[PDB]
Amino acid sequence: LPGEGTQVHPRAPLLQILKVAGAQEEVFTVKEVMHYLGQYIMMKQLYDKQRQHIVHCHDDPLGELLEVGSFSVKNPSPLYEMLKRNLVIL
Amino acid sequence: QETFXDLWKLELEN
Repeated sequence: LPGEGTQVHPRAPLLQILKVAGAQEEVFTVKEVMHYLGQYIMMKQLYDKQRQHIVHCHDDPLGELLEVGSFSVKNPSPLYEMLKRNLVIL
Repeated sequence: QETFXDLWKLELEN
């Protein structure tokens, strides 16, 4: 994945998730994408209430993009693999 | 006892 400052355009299914989180732009840095994804998970309360590094994304549009039912913030490879599939590097 | 917000921020900023 590109570093810092590099601009990316999310594909439509990812952009729809970012829009729920309040994103109004079409072009982002990777860090900004991560900011909106964190906001989305928070707003939808997908994190496990007791073990808050675990995110339960089954039965949510985010799980359809990640292709996993749950993930750990400490093992974020599924998130970055999803971003590689869903970001156009500008 | 760390919150999801703090854990995600740690990753985001790393």
